[PDB]
Amino acid sequence: IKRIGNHITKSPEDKREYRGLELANGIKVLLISDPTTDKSSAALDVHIGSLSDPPNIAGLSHFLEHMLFLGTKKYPKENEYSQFLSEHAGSSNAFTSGEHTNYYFDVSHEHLEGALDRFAQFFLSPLFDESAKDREVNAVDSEHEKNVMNDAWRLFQLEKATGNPKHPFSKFGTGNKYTLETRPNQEGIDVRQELLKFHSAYYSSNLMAVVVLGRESLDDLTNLVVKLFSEVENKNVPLPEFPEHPFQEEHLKQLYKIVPIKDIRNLYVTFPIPDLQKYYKSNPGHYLGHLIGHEGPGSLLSELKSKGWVNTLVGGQKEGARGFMFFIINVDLTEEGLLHVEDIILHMFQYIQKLRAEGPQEWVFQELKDLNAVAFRFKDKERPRGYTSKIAGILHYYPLEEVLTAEYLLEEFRPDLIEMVLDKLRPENVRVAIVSKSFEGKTDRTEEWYGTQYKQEAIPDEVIKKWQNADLNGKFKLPTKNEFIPTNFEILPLEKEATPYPALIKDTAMSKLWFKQDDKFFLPKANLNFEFFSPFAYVDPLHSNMAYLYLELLKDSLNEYAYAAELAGLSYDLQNTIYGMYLSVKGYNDKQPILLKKIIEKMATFEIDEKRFEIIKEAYMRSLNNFRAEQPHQHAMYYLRLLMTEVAWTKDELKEALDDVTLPRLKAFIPQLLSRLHIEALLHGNITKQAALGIMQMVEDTLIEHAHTKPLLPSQLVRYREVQLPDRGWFVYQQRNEVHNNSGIEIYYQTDMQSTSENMFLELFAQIISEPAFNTLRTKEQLGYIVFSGPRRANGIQGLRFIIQSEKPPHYLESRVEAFLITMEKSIEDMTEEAFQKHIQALAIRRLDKPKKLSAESAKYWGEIISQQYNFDRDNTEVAYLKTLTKEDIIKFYKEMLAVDAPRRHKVSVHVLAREMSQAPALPQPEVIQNMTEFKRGLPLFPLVKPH
Amino acid sequence: AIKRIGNHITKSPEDKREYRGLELANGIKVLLISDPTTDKSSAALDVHIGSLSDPPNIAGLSHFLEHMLFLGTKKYPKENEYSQFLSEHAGSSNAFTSGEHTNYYFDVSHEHLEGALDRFAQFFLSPLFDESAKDREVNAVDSEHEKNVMNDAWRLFQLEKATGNPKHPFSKFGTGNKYTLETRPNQEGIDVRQELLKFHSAYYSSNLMAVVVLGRESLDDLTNLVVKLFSEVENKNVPLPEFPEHPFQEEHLKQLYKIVPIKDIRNLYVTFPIPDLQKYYKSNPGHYLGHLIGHEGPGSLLSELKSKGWVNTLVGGQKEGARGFMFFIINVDLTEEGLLHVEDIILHMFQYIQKLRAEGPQEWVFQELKDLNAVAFRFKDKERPRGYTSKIAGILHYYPLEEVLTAEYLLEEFRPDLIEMVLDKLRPENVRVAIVSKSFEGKTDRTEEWYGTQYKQEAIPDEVIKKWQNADLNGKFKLPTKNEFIPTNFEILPLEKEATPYPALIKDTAMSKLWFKQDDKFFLPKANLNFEFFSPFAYVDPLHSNMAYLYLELLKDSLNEYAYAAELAGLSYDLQNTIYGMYLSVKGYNDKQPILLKKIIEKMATFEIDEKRFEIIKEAYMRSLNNFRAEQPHQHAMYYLRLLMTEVAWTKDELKEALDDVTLPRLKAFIPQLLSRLHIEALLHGNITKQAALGIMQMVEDTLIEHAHTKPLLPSQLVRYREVQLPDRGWFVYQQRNEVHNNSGIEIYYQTDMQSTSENMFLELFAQIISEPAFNTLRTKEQLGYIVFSGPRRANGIQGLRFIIQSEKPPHYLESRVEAFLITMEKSIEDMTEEAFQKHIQALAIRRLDKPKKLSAESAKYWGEIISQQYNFDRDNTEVAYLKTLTKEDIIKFYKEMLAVDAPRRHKVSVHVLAREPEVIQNMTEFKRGLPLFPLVKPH
Amino acid sequence: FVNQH
Amino acid sequence: CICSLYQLE
Repeated sequence: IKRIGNHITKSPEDKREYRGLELANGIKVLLISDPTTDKSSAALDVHIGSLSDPPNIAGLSHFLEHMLFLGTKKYPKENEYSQFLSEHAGSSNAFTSGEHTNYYFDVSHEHLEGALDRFAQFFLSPLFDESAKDREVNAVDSEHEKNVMNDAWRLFQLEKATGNPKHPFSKFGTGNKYTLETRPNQEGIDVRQELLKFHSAYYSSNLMAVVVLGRESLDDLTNLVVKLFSEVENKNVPLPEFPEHPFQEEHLKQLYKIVPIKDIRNLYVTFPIPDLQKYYKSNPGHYLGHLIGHEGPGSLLSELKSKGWVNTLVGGQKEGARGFMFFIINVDLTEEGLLHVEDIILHMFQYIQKLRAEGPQEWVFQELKDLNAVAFRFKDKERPRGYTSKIAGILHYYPLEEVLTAEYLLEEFRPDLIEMVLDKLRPENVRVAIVSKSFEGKTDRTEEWYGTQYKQEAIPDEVIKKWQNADLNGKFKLPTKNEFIPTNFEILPLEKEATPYPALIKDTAMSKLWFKQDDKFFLPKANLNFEFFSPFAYVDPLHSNMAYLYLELLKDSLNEYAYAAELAGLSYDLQNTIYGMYLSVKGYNDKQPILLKKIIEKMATFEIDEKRFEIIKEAYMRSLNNFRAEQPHQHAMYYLRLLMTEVAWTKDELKEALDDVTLPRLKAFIPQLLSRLHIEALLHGNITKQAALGIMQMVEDTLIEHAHTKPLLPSQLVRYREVQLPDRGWFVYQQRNEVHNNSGIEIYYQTDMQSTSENMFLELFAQIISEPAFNTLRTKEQLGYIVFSGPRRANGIQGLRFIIQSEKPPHYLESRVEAFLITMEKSIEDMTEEAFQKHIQALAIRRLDKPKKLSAESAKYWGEIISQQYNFDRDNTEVAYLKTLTKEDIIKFYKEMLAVDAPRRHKVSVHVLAREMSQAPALPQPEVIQNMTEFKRGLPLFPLVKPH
Repeated sequence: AIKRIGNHITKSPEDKREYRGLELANGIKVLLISDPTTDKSSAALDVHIGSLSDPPNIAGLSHFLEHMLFLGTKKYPKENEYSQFLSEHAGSSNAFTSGEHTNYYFDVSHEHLEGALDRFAQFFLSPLFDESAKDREVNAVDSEHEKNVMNDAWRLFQLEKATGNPKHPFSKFGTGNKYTLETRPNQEGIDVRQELLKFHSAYYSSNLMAVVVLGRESLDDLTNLVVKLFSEVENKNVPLPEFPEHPFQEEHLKQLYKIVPIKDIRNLYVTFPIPDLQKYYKSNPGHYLGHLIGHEGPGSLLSELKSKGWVNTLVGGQKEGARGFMFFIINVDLTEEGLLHVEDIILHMFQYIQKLRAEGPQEWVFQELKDLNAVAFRFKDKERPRGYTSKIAGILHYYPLEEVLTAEYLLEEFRPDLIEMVLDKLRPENVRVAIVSKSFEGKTDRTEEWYGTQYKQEAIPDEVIKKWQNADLNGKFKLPTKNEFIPTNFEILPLEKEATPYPALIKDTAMSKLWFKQDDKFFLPKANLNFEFFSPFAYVDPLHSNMAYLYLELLKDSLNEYAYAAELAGLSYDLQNTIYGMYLSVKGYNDKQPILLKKIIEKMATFEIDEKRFEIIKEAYMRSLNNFRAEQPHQHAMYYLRLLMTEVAWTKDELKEALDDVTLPRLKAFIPQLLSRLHIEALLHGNITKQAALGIMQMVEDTLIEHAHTKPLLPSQLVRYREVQLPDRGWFVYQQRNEVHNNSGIEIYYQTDMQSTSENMFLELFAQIISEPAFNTLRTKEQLGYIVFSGPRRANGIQGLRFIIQSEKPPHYLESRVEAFLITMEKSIEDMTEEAFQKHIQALAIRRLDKPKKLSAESAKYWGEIISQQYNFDRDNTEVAYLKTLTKEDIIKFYKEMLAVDAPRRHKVSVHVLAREPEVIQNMTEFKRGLPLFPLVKPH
Repeated sequence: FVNQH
Repeated sequence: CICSLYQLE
């Protein structure tokens, strides 16, 4: 009741009333009211990172958030928070950064109290026990154990490592069961007392901020949050910070050489800079990021493309902890790009000096500020979970008025700070890091935490005083005036024939359309998507392999053009699919024709630059064979899909048939793919119907004019089918993951086709076991960190599956899955009526749920139009059937389909095992699959779903 | 008249049938055939009596006598008694009439030698000529001439006989119509019977008989069986018919004729009259000219006539005539503009003749033709037991008793002077021309006497003549290159340790698959090889299927001119297509098939296209496609039903439009892409070894990689199409209306199941028990139609039962009466005794069990099974061993659930074809959308 | 390609 | 948010 805000800045598009305030204990509290919300939510953000761990025990903050979910004193039950949040269509999640820790959930329509009080008790008083600390370090072990081979983490921790080892930046965030449990009891240090001291010392102070997205009012719930978080008492803890940047000059001007596990090649150029979060109005780091990492005519990337060294580069500044900041230029390399690294970084300082001779620019600032203002003014709607965590995550830095207008509105252009940050980029401030797999036997030093190998080649002063000596220019230039900036912001009015669902308007043997004027959102922007078909796209590996090469070289030769469209707010995307290729252009309403047209005319009338083809061929050949270095459960989900379809070729087939694709072969292939084809598309958003027909008209007329496209026969508009397992079966086949020391498994129960009365059986049964599966297979039995069980839907045919990876041998896992099945049905027949209607209500709220963003319903319409079902109302009638279901019905679904004695039992299993590898029921004999194609030769195939 | 003169006769040692030639003192040539291994015995008698020696007033008298000599002998004067003895014991007699022969022949069931000979010898003792024979056989002559009305052969032959000297007996009529037999004699009061006995008594009995007996008795039983009952023949010493003059005596040489045919055909007929060369059978120059004219090789005559696009095919050579004279004919086909360049064509024929007049006779050609017909005589295959005897009795008149088997199949000496003589006979003073063409309407007044066709004299003017003789030069015509592949290695190879009775898989790779079988049962110097080339790109799009078609078509059109001379040596082949890939068959001797197959692979790897040739083949297949509007509606039903039941099927409508888009560069791109990457499969069968079999297949895949860089296929894309699955209750139907044929077909399919070993005999046995009664009731009693068929279907591993009926009815009426017929057999099952049952399974048993009769037959059965991926080599024996252990209730229990009307497993679907005047099925794709697909069969 | 985006 | 989470998302 200390501070109340009067009115804050909101976009005139929003409707959500806001209020900011501050409590007696100094918590910055933000209140959001919404009359038309449907899932309320809340979050909190304690400003304590993993950079405040004690030196003996490493990774307490992460172990603490990981242990806080389990157990309080006002709710001694182990799962009452998770169980109550999952009975009400909600989900809770949390994480720790290096500087702070976010806690956030969401909940159903009005159940704020019964879940907010559970989230509040979270911090008033937690109670731990032997059990939790005893079976949680196994989950933190799986956490580290999935990232010891994870290539996004080894460089992160190796940059954390080779710095100032007396500095708090050189700290470990995770803990690997050895420093957490085994080291402190190696020397008798207790852990529970350390956890209660950590929590009572750090977390309880002013530091944390809260936010709640309420339904009721902006005065009904302000008096709610003043009586519910008032207990946490300010201990006057100042924010931990440290003015000394971790890079001291002894370890500057140095060039490491790191050896990866998966085959990649990269060059990181690291500069240290002081803190510029205090300067959040001029934002000099975004200026130099806009001027360095910019594709287009005559810029840093396009020249490195032109010399054949570099595929892409990312500029901008990395932000680390508080009181210090970084600045990174990270590049990847071609085969002979790794020979000329000194010349690459020489060109980088060439472009820097070309930007230092001319310095600041007024019109670039005005352009960027106009772009952020227009991008703020039509800011789309937010999903209420994740949004409140974001605006609680930046609430520590900014005052109450501009909590929303953060990095969107800019007041002044001050060239002095541009010049300041542009002076700190000097080759006395460099730290080069090279990643290449060619250094296998050359590395002396190794990492202790993760076990990676690297070097010290400190750069002698030859090449430093070759870098800053004489830097005039290459063929660089500044970017030119933008023409994709939008000018039309007019909402077109609703016409006479206004429909709630997209209607078929054109139906010819060449194309079809699906059109709907936007009725809800009124944003001057629309999304257009297309799916071109060809029977030649997946005939054999060679023709399934040329498709990715052609499409990729199209994206290569057109990014140079269309980066200004992706920068102004018009994004396109063109990738291949199994049946044919695909296209999706979304964004502001004004410049779709220009962009789409240019995409088509670059698509049909397409030449090949030979060196570009020869680069992309190798960059894909090195992207097939490094599929073997990847997670076990992803290999399970890869193998299961290949076996359960009519035709598909492995990653071992396609990389053998890349020894044949050549330029003349590919060059006659493009007229073969675009010779006869068929188009299917939806148009969505704010467009009139005559302009919709004009869009498809220009599209198919350009393909007529340049490609001589003819329509396909309707008997070769076909899909693929799914293998039908025998009425009683136990299919399993094992493969061996080569580089991960874990095992993994996926088991598949296939029921039937897409019906309106049989999707709700499997959906409800996958909702009744969603929490107990997590609760008894990850928490209680501690089988690993990756546990998931839900509906899998391919080709219409629905099946319930289980993805799980662990240290244990996999048939042990499949047996204890069966134990979970038995315990589940025993818990189903015992459960009461009221909880059963609660589960039905949780599914009727989760599924009967309106999409907020316009792309969230265009991806709801398109995802079924590409499945040829065309059923737009399956969210209403299906859930109207869900309300009339009985308790015995689920047992009738269960007994003959999922049970062990069932007559109708379809089950196939994929075992991925490792490099060197409570009552269980009785399993029948398996039959092993030693060959996929001889397997798929003797089984029938399901029929396809008839359209609506 | 028992006179005997004979001795040992040289017969090629492959044959085991014992023979004997002799001659009886009343002038009767007698041959005796003894094969105690023949099923049906036969006999034949040839009279060398000239039709030329017939009364001028009454025509075709020996023809009317050989009709009248049938009925009535003195030992059995009853009417049908000869005919009844041949109606009981399956016999059939038939004689013809030529300028010098009438040739009776017949057969008998097993032993009825005594019987038929008692009804056959005493024709010479007592011919009867009664009321009823007369009055029925005169109608038999009138119906024989009436059926030879539309017979174009007799008509053109009579037109060749009659437009010479009208006094010469070459201009007589062979058959005789109703006007000369019973119209002029009865109005002149002359008795036909009195004339018949003159002809029969005076002429027949004298000499020149050619009796022969296909018997199975002994070397003596049949000897004193026929020599005893042929002594009533009494000599008269009738003079042999002969001519010292040619019937074309300069009135009609260098003359044209314009012939009007009923059927729309066009032909060109060049005739040279030539003297007798029957005595010169040692060299046979007339067949030597027929060999050198109709050769089709590098620089051949038809090669240039094709290269100019006027002439489809030709045939030429020596045509026998009467004893005195012979003819030398050339009969050529016509294109549209071939009818305009006739003299040019003929000028090129003379040019060729002149090239032979330049290089003279040839000797190595004579030695090569001598070895090829010597081998072709050595390894003959068989002979029908009826007709053979009438043939060798036809030439028994003209040849000594040692030459009746080595008839023309051996050549002693070389006679080049005769070849200069006949080259002097082939000149334009001598030519006689006739042209057949439909466009000759209203222009020919001079009508034929018997048939009534019309022609014109229209003498050739002299400028066309003089251009032929003095202007004679050579173009692109060269003597045929020697096709010598050294055919001397005819040895048989003995069976080795690999004594399997069924083909073993001697090679499997990811590239090919090779099965092997040396010949145990036949032991012939022959070999057969079959090859399938599987590839995905064949049936992907209507355009790819058309391109594969055109590829094999032009491959054959390219290779035919080279291949035909090797086919003349006894090595035949075929290139055909599959829905899956390409089909290659090579059958013939073992000595030189490797070089031929090698050159076939080298040929279709490196392949070229000619333009106008490609255009003619293109138009040709476009015509063959839009013809399908004009075919039989039962074929329409079989075409539509198969299209509905399989996975993918390109309709002829889609193929029609797609064919137009095909171009030459596009095909030239398609060929190496198809041949790029493929799989092989082969069945090697004959007198060969395993190591040489491996070496030939090695050769084959090595030539494929050497030419077009063949790579193996992936073992996930050797997929085979599946079959649509019926929803267990469905009776589906739709209709298709024919336009042209005013006939309504209907096909009623019933799906049982995949082929398990039980299901083959459930369906086969039930199919055969409904086979013969369907023949009894459907055509005869219900009078549904004329094209009515029933039975199994073996396709894509799925059994089926069908009823194809085309007639002119409403089709639903016909389905309803089919179901009434199904009820008739359903109740006719349960009233079946044990005897019908047992005769039915024994009928099926002997139907299934049978040894082969040629190496190609068993090889075709093994190949027909390897292409189906079953590999069950003894399914015959295993299925038969299962087959005798079935019951009546087993087929009751098979019948009801799958086939009945109240059936739980009834999978029924029909196709209605209408004439020019459940649920419906609008789109066959939307039909096939929701039906599942069957698994395939595990290969054994 | 700015690092933030 | 390379940040560890309580539950896989």
